[PDB]
Amino acid sequence: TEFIRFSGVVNPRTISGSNSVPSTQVADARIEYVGNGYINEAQNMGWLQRFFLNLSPM
Amino acid sequence: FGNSRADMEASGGNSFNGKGGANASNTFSGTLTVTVDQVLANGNLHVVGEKQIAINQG
Repeated sequence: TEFIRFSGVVNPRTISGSNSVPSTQVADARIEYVGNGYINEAQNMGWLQRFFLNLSPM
Repeated sequence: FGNSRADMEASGGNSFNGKGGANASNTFSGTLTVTVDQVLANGNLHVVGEKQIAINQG
């Protein structure tokens, strides 16, 4: 399952004739594209590798 | 000048080479909608803005 979430603030005089706004005209743009399932689990780093990436000397 | 009592032969050299330099650069391209948070005494506008994206991992 994939989730696309969006939040922002729009100025009405920027809405086109077809009731549409490009996302570059939204003020406090919060965009999110995430997912779940094992396809998403196969893209998190292992806890040991995550620990090493932060605490390894080099 | 007998017995090579006046013969002579000498050599000498000297060299030096120094150099240096530096440079810097930067670019930036995009679009972002900001908001007015204060109107100054001469009509200028103080603007602030933030955009947050989250593509699938971070």
